[PDB]
Amino acid sequence: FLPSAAYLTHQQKVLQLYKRALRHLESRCVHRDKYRYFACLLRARFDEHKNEKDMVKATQLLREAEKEFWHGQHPQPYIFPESPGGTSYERYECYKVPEWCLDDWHPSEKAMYPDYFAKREQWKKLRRESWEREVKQLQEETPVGGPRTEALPPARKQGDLPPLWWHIVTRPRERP
Amino acid sequence: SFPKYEPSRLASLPTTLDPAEYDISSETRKAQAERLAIRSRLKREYQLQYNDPSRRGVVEDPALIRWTCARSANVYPNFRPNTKTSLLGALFGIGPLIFWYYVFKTDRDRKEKLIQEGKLDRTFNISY
Amino acid sequence: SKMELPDYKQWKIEGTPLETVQEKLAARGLRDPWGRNEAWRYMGGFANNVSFVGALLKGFKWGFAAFVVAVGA
Amino acid sequence: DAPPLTLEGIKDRVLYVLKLYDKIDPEKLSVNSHFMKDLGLDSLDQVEIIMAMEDEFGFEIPDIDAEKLMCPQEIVDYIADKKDVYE
Amino acid sequence: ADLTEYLSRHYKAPRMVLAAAGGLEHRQLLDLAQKHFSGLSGTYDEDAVPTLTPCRFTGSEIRHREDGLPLAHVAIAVEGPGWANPDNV
Repeated sequence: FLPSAAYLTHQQKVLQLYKRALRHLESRCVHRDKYRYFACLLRARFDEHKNEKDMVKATQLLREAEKEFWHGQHPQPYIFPESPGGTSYERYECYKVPEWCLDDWHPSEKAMYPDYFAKREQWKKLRRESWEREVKQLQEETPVGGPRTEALPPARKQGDLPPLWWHIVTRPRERP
Repeated sequence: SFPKYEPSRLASLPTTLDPAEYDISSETRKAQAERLAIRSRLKREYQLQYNDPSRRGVVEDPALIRWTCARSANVYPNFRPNTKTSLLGALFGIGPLIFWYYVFKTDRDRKEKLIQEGKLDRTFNISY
Repeated sequence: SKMELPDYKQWKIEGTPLETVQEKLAARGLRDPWGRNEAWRYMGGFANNVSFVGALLKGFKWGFAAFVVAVGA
Repeated sequence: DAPPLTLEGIKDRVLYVLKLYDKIDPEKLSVNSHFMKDLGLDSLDQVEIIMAMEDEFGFEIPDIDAEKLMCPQEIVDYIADKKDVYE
Repeated sequence: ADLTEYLSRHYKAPRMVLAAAGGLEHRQLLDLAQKHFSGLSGTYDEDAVPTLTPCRFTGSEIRHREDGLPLAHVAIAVEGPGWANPDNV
């Protein structure tokens, strides 16, 4: 379930397992030195049969690895206080105001902050000035009869902005 | 080393120990390709009708509309009175009602007969 | 905005649990750790942060002096 | 709780923890390097590096990205995305 | 197309064995296998790896009554122990 391709692969699947087991081993293991010991031990256990030219025995060892992992996880895996699941999970979302607002203000406060609204207005003219031709031509131009991907090409043509960028650029600053 | 994680209606089966994810036939590759294609086209339509600088109103999803019209107005059509429908209807609609009815008859006949004897604690029971 | 970068090749790890666990993993025959990271956790104003009953027995430094003075009171 | 991060500063901190790592050299340690071409180290210790950045700065990066950093400049760019680095 | 899929998904290099028995040295066999089997396979069609499933032994009877036959065949069977256990032997 991922934007790039239809699956992870074998490689990244093993990799995510290694990240999870190392993270759980943090969450199991305090004092950081025995942590470092057991981390090198775990790396050696993956080093034992890294170089199988076989594939089916490798993926079977992957499944038996997942069994001994899920038997040995932690009750509180150590989630960082910025991640979803974690302590924050858009903690300061109280002030994550989208910027389609701030133009519906009374012109007294548009007189209170003048230069900002002048440059914001030329931003919106930058948006609309290159909205129709380049962006919609680049979208209906390149792909197959079905799109069949979730990436999108840049604006390498000559000049102006890559397509469909407004709600990517204009976001909250994640600590206001 | 582990009793292989019996599932439930509550405990979700996680991503790892499926074990159907490791029997990748070509049909699962075909299905994942087409499913990514469907998600690609829907995000394309949505993003183009999401980033229009002239678009004042809301994007007006037919998915939410279709779910709501299925949920409320498309119940009564369609229907047929089956044995399962009629059985569960008269069970979960009439059962608790008639049960609570008999137990309030029983409590009320107790209290009426008991204060008809006069030996109740209504020595001062004014706030009736 | 300045930080002046307290720099590398200074840690030089030697901090006794990390050095001895590289000893034990050396006898194990792996000898490939992450390395000289945590010496800022194992020296400086660190490095024998006091044992637990020391924080409890920390009291009578100024304490017994005041207690003997009040005994004399 | 906000000391300001800056681009020179984040460059220095990331290169400090790469230089502290063992099996590379302080000679051929470039900003525009590769974890695949010229340092030649494997994917495994590459994700050990990703673990070092997550454990220093205090936040996960997802595995949609840990496939595809593979150079220190894009590491600095990606914490510049997560932190939105201007004062 | 299904034939080509089966050929593609199961005629793969690591699972299979070339073995010789007779009056011939291993170097000759290794060199000839090097000169011919260098270049069959080693990678799957987007990692569609066939993998074993340890199935379940049911226990039942199917009886095919067909009386116009001279003799009757019975097969009775129970669980198989497996391979690596010595209960095999």
